[PDB]
This record gives sequence, C-alpha cells and structure tokens, in this order.
Amino acid sequence: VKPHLRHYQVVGRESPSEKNPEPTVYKFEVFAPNFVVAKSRFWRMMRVKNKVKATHGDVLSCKVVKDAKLVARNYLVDIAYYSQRCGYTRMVKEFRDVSKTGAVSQAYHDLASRHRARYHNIEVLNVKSIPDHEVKHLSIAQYHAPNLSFPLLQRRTKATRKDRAIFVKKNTKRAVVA
Amino acid sequence: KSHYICAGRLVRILRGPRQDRVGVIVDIVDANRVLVENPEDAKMWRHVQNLKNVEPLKYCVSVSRNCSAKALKDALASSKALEKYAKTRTAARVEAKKACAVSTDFERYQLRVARRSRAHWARKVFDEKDAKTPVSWHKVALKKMLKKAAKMDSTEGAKRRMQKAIAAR
Amino acid sequence: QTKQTALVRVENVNTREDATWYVGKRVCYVYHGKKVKRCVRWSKAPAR
Amino acid sequence: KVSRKSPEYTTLRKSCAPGAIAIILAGRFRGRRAVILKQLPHNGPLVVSGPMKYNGVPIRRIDSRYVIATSTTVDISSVDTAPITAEVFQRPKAEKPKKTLVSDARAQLQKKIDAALIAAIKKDAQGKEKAGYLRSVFTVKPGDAPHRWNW
RNA sequence: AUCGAAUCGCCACCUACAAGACUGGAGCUUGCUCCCUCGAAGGCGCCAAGUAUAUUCAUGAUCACAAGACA
RNA sequence: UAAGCCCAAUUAGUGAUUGCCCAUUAUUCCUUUGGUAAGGGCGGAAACAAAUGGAGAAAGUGUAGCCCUUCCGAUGUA
RNA sequence: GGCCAGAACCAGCCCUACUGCAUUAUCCUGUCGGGGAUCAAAAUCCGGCGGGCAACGAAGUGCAAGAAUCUUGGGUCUUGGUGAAAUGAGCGGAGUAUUUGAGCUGCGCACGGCGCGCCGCACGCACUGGUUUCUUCUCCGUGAUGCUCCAUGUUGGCGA
Ligand SMILES: [K+]
Ligand SMILES: [K+]
Ligand SMILES: [Mg+2]
Ligand SMILES: [Mg+2]
Ligand SMILES: [Mg+2]
Ligand SMILES: [Mg+2]
Ligand SMILES: [Mg+2]
Ligand SMILES: [Mg+2]
Ligand SMILES: [Mg+2]
Ligand code: NA
Ligand code: NA
Ligand SMILES: [Zn+2]
Repeated sequence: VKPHLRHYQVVGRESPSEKNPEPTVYKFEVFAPNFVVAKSRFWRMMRVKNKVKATHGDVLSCKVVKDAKLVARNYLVDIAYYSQRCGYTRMVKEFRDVSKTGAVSQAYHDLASRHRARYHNIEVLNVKSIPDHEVKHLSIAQYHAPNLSFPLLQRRTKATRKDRAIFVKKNTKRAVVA
Repeated sequence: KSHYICAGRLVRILRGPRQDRVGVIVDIVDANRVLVENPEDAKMWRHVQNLKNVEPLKYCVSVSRNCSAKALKDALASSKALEKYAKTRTAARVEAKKACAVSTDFERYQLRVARRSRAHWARKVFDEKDAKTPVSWHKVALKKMLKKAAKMDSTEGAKRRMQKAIAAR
Repeated sequence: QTKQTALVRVENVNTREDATWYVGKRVCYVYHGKKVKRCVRWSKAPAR
Repeated sequence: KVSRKSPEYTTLRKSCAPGAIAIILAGRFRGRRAVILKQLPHNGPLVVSGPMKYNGVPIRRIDSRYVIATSTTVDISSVDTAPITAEVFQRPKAEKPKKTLVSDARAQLQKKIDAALIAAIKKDAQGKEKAGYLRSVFTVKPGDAPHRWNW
C-alpha cells in the first residue's frame, strides 16, 4: 500500500509586532496524515522550543515534499517516543523501503508493535537514505547481497474475489457452492 | 522445484489491477516487496509489488539489482523469456480466460457446438475401439456372458425353444 | 428484524458489483397451499 | 425534436435494433432465439419473427424488457416489414356466451416474412452458423454467471 | 388412491490416495540448467446422435409457478 | 497464515481523497394534531332542464373543523 | 370494473458514469570526481557543474462549479400524474446568430527585483480594450372570466 504518512514542510513565524518587527522564520519537517495534523505538530514544536503560540503566529506555507523515484534503499530513521515509565526514549533504526514516507510509516508501525507507542507520543528526529556499507544491523544488510534469492514457502494464495468459492471438489477446481 | 525470488526472475501478477500480467523482479526491497517492471507491457512500468501477489515463473533474465530500463529491455529481448513463456500451456490458459470473459452469446454458442462435436466424435472413436477391445461395462459384461450363453444355447432343447418361439413371432 | 425488506443470496453472485446487475429484476417465491385456488389464466388455461 | 405524441417517437434502447437477434426471457417461447423485425409505433412493443421453421417462434410482439438483444445482428433491409402493422395483432370483440387455428392473412404474412428472413440469413457470410444459432436454446445452467457475460 | 402440489445437473471418465518446507522427470552447480504430456480445466450436458441437404411449431394472441419435468 | 494484541487502510505504488451493517437521531416525502401561528377567498363572474361534468362555498375560538395555501412544535411522573 | 398485474411516457426527488485550476526542486536528468561492492562491473550514497515538464491514466497534493440536453444512465410497490390552467436551457415558435471561457496581444496603473527610474511582469485592475484561432446554442412566448373539492391513459389476467 501507499504510505499513510505524507512528508510535510511547514514554514511559519510569530506574527509581527512592535517588539519583534521582523520575527524569525522557522522551517519544520513532519510526517503527518494530513496538513491539519502537520500544522498542529508545527505549532506544538514552536510552542515548546521557540515559545510561540499559534494564536500569535502565521503559517507561511504548508506543502508536501514529493517522494523521489521508488528505489530499494536503506533509511536511517532517528526517532523518539515518550512513555510514563521511562520518559523519552530515543532510538536510531534502519529500514528497507522505497521512500522516506514509507520508511517513516514503517517506523511508526514498528514503534506501535514493539513498544506500544502511538503517533502523538512519537517524535521523528531525522530520516535519510544511507549507503550499504553504513548499515550495522544484519537483518538489514542481508538484503545487500548481489545474489539474494529465496523461495516462496508457506504462502496462502487466495483466489480472485469473483472466483472465490465456499465448497470445492477435493482434487479439482470445480466450485460446488460459490 | 520452486522458482526463487531473484533479480531477473519473471513473475505473473496474481490479483489486482494488473492481474495476469508478466514482469521482471528487477530489485528486492525486503522480505515482502519487490520492484517489478516489464518494458513490453503498457501498464507494467517500474512499480512496487507485494511478494504475496506475484507468482514466480521459470525464467530469469541476467540483470543486476536496480538496473536501468535499457539494460532490462536488452536482457529481456536477448533471453527470449516472453517468447518462451507464450508457448507454454499456462499462458494459453490465461489468454483463453480473457477470450471467455469477453466472449459474446454467439461465441459461447460456437464453443458449445465445437465441444459437442468433439464429444460426439470421441464417442464414435471410443465405440469403434470398444467393439474390438472390450473396456466399457456393457461390452465387458457381454464378453463374459458370451461363452456361457453359447454353451447354454447349443443344446437341442434350446434350439427347439428358439425356433418355436421365433416362428411364432 | 424489519420484515418489509427481504435478503436473498443468489448462487454465483458473490460481489457487490454482481448484485448491482440484478437491481430491478423480478423475484418470485414458489410454494403450494392445501386447496386449489384461483390463479392467473384460470379460465384461459385450466392446466395452470 | 420529434413530437412525443407522434407514432414515430421512440425511446427503445439501441441494442434492440431491427435485424438483431434477441433471446426471449419470458412467455411460451422462453429460451428461444429470435430475430427483431421492428418496433410498433407509439413506442410500442417489439415484433419478433425469428423464423418459425428454425425454432417455432411465430410473428409475435414482445415487450423489449422481456428480451436480451444480443450484439449479433442480421441485415434485414431486404425484408419488407411494412405489412406488419398494429392492425395485424388486433382482435374483434367476442360476444357474450387439433391443428392450431391461424387466419389465412396471418399465414400469408408469416410465409412471406419468414421466407425473406431466411433468405437474408442465407446471404450472410456466417448464415449457416447463425441459423444454428437461431435453433439453439438458451438456459441458465448451474454455475452460470449471466451478470458477468457480454452479449 | 386420496394426490393438485414446493424442489429444476446428469455420469458405468469426479465419485481412489497422499503431500503444500512442494508429487511430471533428470543433472549438479542446490538454485539454476535441461527433458517432457511444458506443471492454471473430472467428463458430459445447454435442442439435427452432430455441425450439414434439413426439419412440425402460431390464435397458449406482450410478463404471470415451466401450461412440463424419466435427461 | 487469529476470529488475540499494537498500529494503519477501503479494493490498493493504478492513476486520487464515501468498503459494508444496524436507531423512536439527521435529511426528505405523506398523514394527524396544536400553535403567541403566516397569508388568500367569501358583493355567488357569465353560461348551462329532463329523457341522456358533478357537488360545495358558513366573516368563522371550539363541530363532519367555511374553503384553500404555508411554516413550526409534538415523549413525560406529581 | 372502485380488482390484479406488466410495460410506456410526465413532473419532482434520490443514487451514480463523464473533470478542470493550482502545486510539485529534499525532485528529474546528463556529466566529472569521490565512495562503494564485485571475478570485473553496475547500483545504493556524497559533492561540483550543465540542462529540466517524473507530466494529465505524472503525483493517491490543495481546491473543484464537470446542465444525465447534446451523447435517451439507474431507482421511485419510497411521490404524484396521463394533461381538468405541462412556465420548461426540458414545452411552443423564431433565427444562425449571442457572448462565456481559453489562447494571442495595446495603453495606463498596480505587483516583483535593483537603488533615482531602470529591468521584469506568470498576464491582476480600468478601457465592460482588441483578434475572433478554439469552445457555447440565442431570443420571444400563454392570468385565474378557475373560490374549493372530485371527475380524463395503454396491454393482458379475473369478472358475462
Ligand atoms: K393546522
Ligand atoms: K366558530
Ligand atoms: Mg517437483
Ligand atoms: Mg407449474
Ligand atoms: Mg485506487
Ligand atoms: Mg405531551
Ligand atoms: Mg455532464
Ligand atoms: Mg427551445
Ligand atoms: Mg385519473
Ligand atoms: Na419518528
Ligand atoms: Na404539522
Ligand atoms: Zn536469477
């Protein structure tokens, strides 16, 4: 499937005033399902870092950065997540994917499965494609072999929806009840 | 033996909008995904396919991982993988399925009479052979009964009953 | 339940697109009673 | 543009064009293939006379909703079809109270129409196969998916 | 014998078996190559006992439980 | 090869942003009833026998409500 | 026939099929160098430089007003009707025109970059500018002298 998180760049600033005639402009990278969530994360980060509230700020732009051409890559995703028991835990993981959005979406799925971390407690510090020789985990580097080949075993091939059947003869393809 | 998922492996798409199309593995992402492409198919540009949706065929072209479009096209044309695949029975079955799917009522009628014509002539040929070498239930039953019947009928009393009740008819 | 609307499962119709093709088609439930009562073409076709 | 009150106004679908071969879905001749001759005026029913010699279907009118008009057609421009009027199927009032009885004029119309229809079928390149097509009987088999078929 | 009924695919080719980490067969190089019947159909049945030279079908009048049904 | 847990989709790297099922809820249609209800008509226009277009038309709280159009509400112990 | 049923159309609703504007650069290409991994390559990856439209079935990115008339979608046993005032872009007449948009461009002014007026201007505002090269249909028409209600099809079945 196509990734559920889109790559957003949000450019914004504090609204000009007399104390700050030319407020600093800030650029933010975030992976959000939609631009409303992307703007919400931007204003949260502005409040916690730059002490700027959304009620006194402007959003100069909020646009999607397109994915590059789909190529089998290795992505280094620097991510962090909060938990009550451990506070903020930061990890740097590697994934095999074809796009930044796919790798980040995979990282969010991994965090949810292996650490029960939801989207709103996760902060993506960085994500970048890395060379084969910079990969440390063998579970990722095993896909760099020039002659990677394996069979397809223990596969549940389901027929096309129109041709699916309830009762089929034992050693034929004839659908008795469909 | 089963065909491995390797760079250059030819696959058929099992389900989805590209059902029953052929492509080349070209690259492997992870345990679940590949990057399939076929220059000769209109809808088979380089795209991501899940490994659960692909059927690995028996042909592997000689390409490297993440190869260029020109390199793939030259390898495909040189290997003759698509031409070799077109001659197999599975490819013919796939093409025939499309013919049935787009067939009209007249074409369905033509297939019906053609199959019935073959069925009739199969019955004729089977009858000709079954007369000589009994293999059906009725011919086998007749061939077993014949020897005892001839012995049971070759008596004087059998002749009298046969002649009397036939001349009566 | 709401008895004014019936649900019918038709053989070889296993997709919503398949069921769309049958929208507006006539549906008939056949049964028998105990006595022979009036039917269509009772006089015209007594064999019915 | 054409007046809705005129005898020439029609709304019939394109598939039920004159010369097309239709599958009868209801009535005495259900399952039989027949040839569409015309539509009676005032957006009336179709008139089918898929030759009685081939399948037993006489010149009968039928509502277009009770027919599947297949894409296989026959050029019947040589068939007159003019004598087939709305008056042919009208009947006199019956007052207050075994070979089939057919009026002589109905018999002549059937004779001429069927003969011309048969000749047009012969003229077709696939005529012998289409004549067998007209003799064929349509039925819904176990496992059939008519909703998935092209016609 | 009441009894009019609802059911609408037949078979003496499916109607044996087992395995889905793999059962068409080989080679060694163990995932590739080669051979084959080329690994994605149980057989019939759907209106001339067969694909042709044909042939009675109506007025049961335009839908109505097929007005019949031993394939 | 969950019909368990966490996350994420709506027929899926194809070409766009509504998978499906259940309310005395929502929208809409018909009918009833009550309004802090809103309007219109009510000086019989003309003409018209039967044998062979009709009927009604009340200045009105409340009736079989004078008639018509329109809008809104409608559950409930003591 | 004040009964049952099927097709027709009419109006109103309810579902759909048909899509344009803007955006895309952390992108697309070619080349040099590095780096990589090979039996040798190639690729993933990092820089410099030169070109750019990943291109309308490119993108699952923001907004979409696309007359079911042209080009006869489906439903209404979920509404009322068969013309007892059919207000219709739909019905009736009249004429091949009308001006919407899109392209291409005139002057002025706004707008953007450089520090005084110079350059640009994606094509904004006024002249309801011009060109009509592409794309459209256009105009006119029926009061109630009807206060209210009811009353006007087609094909079979059943009813003599
Ligand atoms: K009221
Ligand atoms: K009163
Ligand atoms: Mg094997
Ligand atoms: Mg019956
Ligand atoms: Mg899609
Ligand atoms: Mg109350
Ligand atoms: Mg349109
Ligand atoms: Mg007009
Ligand atoms: Mg009426
Ligand atoms: Na209610
Ligand atoms: Na009310
Ligand atoms: Zn290979």
